[PDB]
Formats: sequence, structure tokens, C-alpha cells
Amino acid sequence: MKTFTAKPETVKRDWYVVDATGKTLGRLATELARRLRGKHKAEYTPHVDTGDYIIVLNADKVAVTGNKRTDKVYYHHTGHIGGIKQATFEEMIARRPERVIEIAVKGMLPKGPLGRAMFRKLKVYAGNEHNHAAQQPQVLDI
Amino acid sequence: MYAVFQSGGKQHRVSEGQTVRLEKLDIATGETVEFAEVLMIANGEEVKIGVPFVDGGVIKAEVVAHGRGEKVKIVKFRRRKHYRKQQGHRQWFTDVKITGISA
Amino acid sequence: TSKWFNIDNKIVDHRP
Amino acid sequence: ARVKRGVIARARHKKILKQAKGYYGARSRVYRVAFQAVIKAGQYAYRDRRQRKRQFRQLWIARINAAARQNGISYSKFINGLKKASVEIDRKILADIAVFDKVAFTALVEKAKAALA
Amino acid sequence: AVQQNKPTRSKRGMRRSHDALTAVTSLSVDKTSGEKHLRHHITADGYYRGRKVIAK
Amino acid sequence: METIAKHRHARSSAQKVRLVADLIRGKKVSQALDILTYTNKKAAVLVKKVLESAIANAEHNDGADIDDLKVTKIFVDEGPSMKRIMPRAKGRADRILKRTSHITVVVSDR
Amino acid sequence: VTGSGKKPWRQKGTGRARSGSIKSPIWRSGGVTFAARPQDHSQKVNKKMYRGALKSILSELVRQDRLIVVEKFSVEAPKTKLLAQKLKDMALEDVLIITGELDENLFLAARNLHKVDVRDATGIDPVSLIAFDKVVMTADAVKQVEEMLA
RNA sequence: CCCGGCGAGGGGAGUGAAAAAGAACCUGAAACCGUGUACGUACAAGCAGUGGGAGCACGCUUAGGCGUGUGACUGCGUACC
RNA sequence: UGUAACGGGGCUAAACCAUGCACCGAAGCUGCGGCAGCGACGCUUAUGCGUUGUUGGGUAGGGGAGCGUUCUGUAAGCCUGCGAAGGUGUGCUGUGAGGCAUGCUGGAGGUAUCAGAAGUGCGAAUGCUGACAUAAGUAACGAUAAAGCGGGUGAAAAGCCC
Ligand SMILES: N[C@@H](Cc1c[nH]c2ccccc12)C(=O)O
Ligand SMILES: [Mg+2]
Ligand SMILES: [Mg+2]
Ligand SMILES: [Mg+2]
Ligand SMILES: [Mg+2]
Ligand SMILES: [Mg+2]
Ligand SMILES: [Mg+2]
Ligand SMILES: [Mg+2]
Ligand SMILES: [Mg+2]
Ligand SMILES: [Mg+2]
Ligand SMILES: [Mg+2]
Ligand SMILES: [Mg+2]
Ligand SMILES: [Mg+2]
Ligand SMILES: [Mg+2]
Ligand SMILES: [Mg+2]
Ligand SMILES: [Mg+2]
Ligand SMILES: [Mg+2]
Ligand SMILES: [Mg+2]
Repeated sequence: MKTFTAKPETVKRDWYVVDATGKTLGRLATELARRLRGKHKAEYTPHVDTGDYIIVLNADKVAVTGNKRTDKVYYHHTGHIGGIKQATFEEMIARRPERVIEIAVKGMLPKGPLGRAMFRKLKVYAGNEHNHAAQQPQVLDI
Repeated sequence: MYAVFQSGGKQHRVSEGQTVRLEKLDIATGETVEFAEVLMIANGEEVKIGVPFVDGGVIKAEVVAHGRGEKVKIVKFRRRKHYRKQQGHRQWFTDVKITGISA
Repeated sequence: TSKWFNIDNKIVDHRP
Repeated sequence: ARVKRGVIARARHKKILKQAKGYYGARSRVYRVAFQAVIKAGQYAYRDRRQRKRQFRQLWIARINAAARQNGISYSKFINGLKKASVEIDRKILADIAVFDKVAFTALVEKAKAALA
Repeated sequence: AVQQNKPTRSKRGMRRSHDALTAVTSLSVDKTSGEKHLRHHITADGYYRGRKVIAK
Repeated sequence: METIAKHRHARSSAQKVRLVADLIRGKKVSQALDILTYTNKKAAVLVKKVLESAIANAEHNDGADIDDLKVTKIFVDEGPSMKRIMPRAKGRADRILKRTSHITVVVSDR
Repeated sequence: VTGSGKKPWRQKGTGRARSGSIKSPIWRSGGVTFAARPQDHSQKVNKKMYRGALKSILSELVRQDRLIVVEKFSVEAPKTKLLAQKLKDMALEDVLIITGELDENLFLAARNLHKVDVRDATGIDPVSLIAFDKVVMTADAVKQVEEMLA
């Protein structure tokens, strides 16, 4: 008899709140990505989103290590003429800080279609409160 | 009420009354077989195997016909090297019903 | 028959 | 004795196109194209019969692992336990019980922890 | 300049997604004679906006 | 009653005849005639003659009552094509296929 | 094949395959790579092997008593119906009947009976011995054959 | 007999075992082109399948993660000579 | 050409040294079922079983065994208008080339078995013949001397007639 398969029509999910503050970016991401993919359950289903919605607060106050803060690169290309733009870590935190975490886990979620879908479950708020009371998000450490 | 047992060089989790497909056994079509090599039984609480196998454990079942699986196509092909052979294969099974599960 | 460029020497000879 | 040929021919051809049913465009229409499509499908299968046993094992091991962690223990330690848990042997698939019978699992985790004490 | 591969039967169809025709709907009736006709056009008989112009 | 009519070996491509056919598929016969009547394509006149021949069939041969009568099924299959030759120049030959089509109109009421 | 030996078109230049003779087996009308000729399929068969076979054949016909030998065998007139009756009476349909010296009437009857033939002593061939369901043979013929095979 | 241009072509009628044998006529394959229905498809990147695999439509079976069709999503994967 | 000298995310250990115990990981080893060659041993020898040890990637190429097609015999037999061949589906079966059955189509031939004989198997040769795609309803409609209107005819007139 075939081993089990999660089914999109009937996955659990549930919501959570996480505090970026002192936490070190990436060591955070890891768990976000893991929990985002569902790898802590009957994940047991590569082809299905089985992760949890989880929102992150105080992304601006996220921590880094090393001289990373002034030396991390963050590049992207405009697809134009010769439009290789860049922006240092601090520069990123300055303008739309939520980005830093967002791309940091986006890179750790899988590849393609599903992957992109998993990323939608992560809400990353610069500041402290969040307008998602309705989802009754349960706090969690790590 | 389920229990698991070794038989095909392979284990299976089973409830009684449940039909199950197994590698071929040399037992006549209607007869009854006992599997003494049972790796775990479960009720409200359960006996895992200290060493392998649980002492009192034995799963009882009658064979319920022998058969051959759906044909599978072996294909071998080596590009640009003038070689290929194609070979068909079926694989025997014997189906048992399960009636035991002596906890 | 043949297209004129194929017959013509200047275009056809091109790299000697 | 001249041999008609060609009745046996379309036999060979249709024998292949039938196997190509479902494939896109020429792969299911055009023999010359189909005979290739039909072969490589075969090639992948022969390969992927071996892959199947790989893919599922790591599927099992993946979910064995969360449940173990769920009961506060890594997969590493947890298999080592059951190993050392006075011999005792039990499939990684059959740890199916991780999805359908979580007490039985936790129960398996404890038995494993004990051997590691 | 010429193709390097046969465009597919599918691709052909796609290109023709826009080649389809529109009906009319704006077919309208003369107030005197019965007459269906294109709006702002004389009728078969030579009526237009009730009046009879054109004997033909 | 299905009661059908058709035009075989019509001089037009099919690709062309379709487009005119597609305007009519499923309408009440009454509308189609008007539609065709104000559709500036040679294939319109063709399709009309067929549709008309179909109605008269349905009328004179089976039940009739055109008022409750719709063009339920209409298609055009590509017919045999007349090969010709013309020449574009230097001594080269061009096939040119004068393509033909088999118009078919099925006008029923259910 | 009937055609001239003119090269159909230039070696190089046309976008075409090479082409050499319009009678080429690869081309359509006209070809046949290894056209057959009238041929002789006659095999040898040693003297001693031929005789060796007849013996194995007779010596098997007795062993299935498909050979019934008789003192004299002949029909009284050139009429098929007569012979048909003799066979009927003798319980026979399919028969070889190797006569001693061969007579007119016995031959003309049976010319039209399909499963029955009649041969003189020399006319014995291997397929026939096996062909018919029963070989008759007059005791007179037996002695002829006895010697012919040594 | 009916539509049509005293057309082309067609629908009835009738002949025939058969008209789906109607003269572009035994059989009528394949490339190729359509109409109809089921399912998929408009946030997604590549030899187009293969291993997995939900949903849908359909049959089942008395259920019982079953047959058929489709194939979201997913592991692997650069045709042949 | 664009980060472009960890594959990326990211890492201050998720880097490096040492010691140690885990675990992941292959078509390797083992396990269960199966086939075939060569061995031996036991059941038993015009042999085949049962074990059992062992071997089975493969181009050029050598050896072995086979499927199917056309045609001769076997055959004045056998199948066949209560439906042959061919075509199209479906089920079963074999290790495969295949085979058997049957629905539909078709409307007159087909041939077991064991032998016999070869125009005996196709994807390629810028192969040959035919049919049909593609680019595409795209280029183009052959002198830039030029047409407008009225009236005839006609199913229809920019093009014919006046
Ligand atoms: N008329 C050609 C010249 C030409 C004709 N035949 C040829 C043969 C070979 C080379 C050139 C030509 C041109 O367009 O110029
Ligand atoms: Mg493995
Ligand atoms: Mg000229
Ligand atoms: Mg010559
Ligand atoms: Mg010839
Ligand atoms: Mg001699
Ligand atoms: Mg015909
Ligand atoms: Mg979408
Ligand atoms: Mg694409
Ligand atoms: Mg990509
Ligand atoms: Mg091999
Ligand atoms: Mg034949
Ligand atoms: Mg070919
Ligand atoms: Mg080849
Ligand atoms: Mg060419
Ligand atoms: Mg173009
Ligand atoms: Mg243009
Ligand atoms: Mg133009």
C-alpha cells in the first residue's frame, strides 16, 4: 500500500508571530524557511505546501554578525543597458527594511511554482504590531 | 488494532480482515499461514520488539490466490553505439487475507 | 539549376 | 518468392505509436519521432525504478525526522536508539506510524531514548 | 530569413486567435417600410429614415 | 430532425469559409440569414446558399416549421486541391494549390 | 532494365542526391539488386543412399502393414468403375498398386481415380511409397524389387 | 419532387444484398485538416518524458486511497543516426 | 554583457586543527521473489527435478537459439457468406521477434502440422515515387497612359454592351 500523501484540500497551516529583534538574520531564516515549507510535520509531501503562516516583526531591528552590516552586498540587475544596481546591508535596512529578511528566506525556499507559493505565507512588517489580529497568530521563539 | 510483520524481505502494517500483497509463498491456494516474525502490535497501548519480534506475536492469514503482476518493460539503449535490448518481466505474487493478529 | 550567388565568384570565394 | 512486406510493417509501426499515446505533437503522431519518444520513456523508467526506492526512503526519513524532533530527538540519535535498543529492526517506511499513530511513535521514541541513556 | 524549425499546428492556431470575425448587431429597422438595413444606410427599397428617396 | 445540406468542391480554402461558418454555429436560422446578409465575404454567399438549401430541405422533406429551426451543427472540411503551375522566374516552378472545401450545414431544432 | 545510360543530373550543384543511372535499384521503376536467373535445383543422392532409403521405407510399410502383397492383381476391362469396385471389395481408397508388368486396362481405370495410382515395378519412387495410405504390389513385383535393391 | 443562376452542389424518392457500392464509385491504412465532448491551461522558463501525485469527469465495487481519461504540483531529465 | 573567484541563500562557526560517537548516502554488500549458462551433490538417467556454489556491463567482432513474412509439399485435408484476407479496436499470453481470442469494418478467400525454398523484415543513404504539411491567407496580381458618370443586360457589373 502506497505511503501517505498530504493533500492541498486538507492541510492544517495555523498562524504565528516572530520577533526579529536581536535574532541573527539567517539563523532565523532557516527556521522560517523550514516552517514555511512544512518540513516539521508530515512534510512528507514535497509537492505540497504544508507549512504555516508566520509573520515577523521588527525586521529593521534584525541582527547580522561580522562587519556584515556595512559590507553585505545585495546586488540586482534592471535588465537594462548596464544597470547593475547594488545596495549595502545598512542601506537596505534604511529603505524598506522588511526586504532583508524577505529575500533572505526567499533564497532558502525552494526553486519554482510551489516555492513561490510558500513565500506568500510570510508577512514581514518593519515595525512592531501587525494588522492580522483576525488570524490569531500564536507567538513562537527561535 | 494493527500489527506489522516481515515476509517479503519486506515489512507491512496490517489490520485483520485486510487483504495484502506479498512476494510469492509456496502455500496452496486455500491453506492457512502463520507469520511468527512480527515486529510490533498495537491496541490502546503497544508492544514494540525488544529484540526483533514480539514473543507472543503471530499473525494468521489464509492465502487467497497466486498471481503475476502487470508486465513491465525493461529498456536498454546505448546511443551512437549500435546497441539496445528490450526485455519484458512480470513478477509473481501471492495474496493473503489476514485473520489473526494474536496480540 | 543554381542560384546566382552560388555561381558568382566574389561572394562564394570569400575566404582564401 | 517476392515478399509483399508492409502489412507486417504497419504492425511494427502501430505497435510503437500506441505506446506513444498521450505524448505531445509529433511524439504521438509521427513514427520516426514516436519510436524515439517511446524508447527514452523506457530508459527513464528503468532508471526511475531504481530512483523510486531512493525517493521514498528520503521521503520516509524526512518525516521520520520531524516526528522524532517533535518528540524532542533528532533522526540521528533516534535510529541509533532503535539500533541499540536491544537489536530490534523495523522499516523506515513502517515508521508510517509517525503520521497515522503518533502515540505509537512517541512510544517508539521513548524505547529508543532508553537504550541511549 | 527562414524558419529553422517547423512551426507547430498549435502555434498556427495561436496566431489566429485574433483572426476571427464579428457579427453586426447594429442592424436596424426603417420607420416607414419594414426593412432591416445597416444603420445610416438606404434600405433595399430606397427608404431611409421613413422618407422614400431613390426610386430604385 | 437533423436534416442537413451541403456544397462539395466549393472554390474557397476552408480557412476562409470557416470564419463565416463560425459566426453562424448555433444561431436561430432566422438570425444567421441576416448575419450572412451583412457579412462582406464571398464565403458568406456560399454558406448562405447552403443554409438556404438546408432549410428548404428541412421544410419540404422532413417536418419543417423554419421558425423553430436552428443551425445546430456546421463545419467545413478541406476538399481535394487543384494543382496548377505558374512560374516565377528563371525557370522555376511554383505549385500553387487552388484549394477547395466541403461546406456542410446541419439545421435541426433540438 | 530499359533506359539510356545518361546521368540523370549533375554530380554537384543541384541540391540533389548524387544519382547515376535511372535503372538504379534504389530508384523506382527499374532495379532489382540481385535479379534471379533460371536455375537447377537437382540434388545428387548417392546410389547406395537411394537404395538405403527405399529399404527403410518398405521395411517400415510392413511394420505398419500398409504394404499388402498379392498374387496377381488386374482388372478385367478398361473401366474405372470396375477398379473402383475391386478396391471397394478389397477395403481400399488410397493405393499405389505396383503391378508386375503392367497392363492396359488396369492403367486406364485409376487414371481418373484421384487417390489411386498404378505403377510398374521400375516406376517405384520414394515419395509415392509414403504418399499413399496403402501400397499394394503384386507378389510378382515384389521379386522384381527384391533384386532392384539387391 | 425540393433549394439553386432552366447552374455547380445538395436533400428526398426509387433501384440494389449493400448508395455508408452514385460513377471524384471494392477494401479505404498513414501523414495532413476539422466539428463535438471530458479534463488541463492566462505568476510561468528548457529534448516535453519519467518516478511521485492531488483534483475533475467517468465507470466500478457495496464502500474500501479500484479501472479509464485528464495531469495542478513535484524528484530526475540536453532527441536519433 | 550582470552580482559572477563557497552552486545560491546565508554563515563568526554553518571556517580551520585534533579526538570521538552518531547518521545520510550508490544499480557496491545483504535480504525476498524470478530467469538463464557452467559446476558439483542428491532425487533420478530416448532426463528432468530439487537443492547448492558460481557466472550473466559491453563497440568492432566470434558462437548459440529463435520470431514473422512470401512461396512448394503434406492438402480433393482443414477453416470460411452462420463472414476468408485486409483495415480498426479490446482482452489475454510469451524473455523477445510474436501468438491466440474476439467486437466493429470488410465482403472472398485462408490455410494448421512437420518439412522445403527465398525479391524475408527499414528511420536515416542531401536515398526513389506519390500524398500532405510549414512559412501564410504572408509576398505578389507583370510598366505610375487614368479614369468619372448615365442607361442597357444579368442571379450578380469597377472590368461586358451603348
Ligand atoms: N542577374 C544576376 C547576375 C547573374 C546572372 N547569372 C549569373 C551567374 C553567376 C553569377 C551572377 C549571375 C544579378 O542579379 O547580378
Ligand atoms: Mg538502493
Ligand atoms: Mg524564360
Ligand atoms: Mg552510358
Ligand atoms: Mg522491374
Ligand atoms: Mg542414377
Ligand atoms: Mg469505394
Ligand atoms: Mg495560475
Ligand atoms: Mg517557455
Ligand atoms: Mg528558472
Ligand atoms: Mg547491459
Ligand atoms: Mg496471405
Ligand atoms: Mg520509410
Ligand atoms: Mg539506422
Ligand atoms: Mg534536398
Ligand atoms: Mg511572414
Ligand atoms: Mg507585412
Ligand atoms: Mg502587396
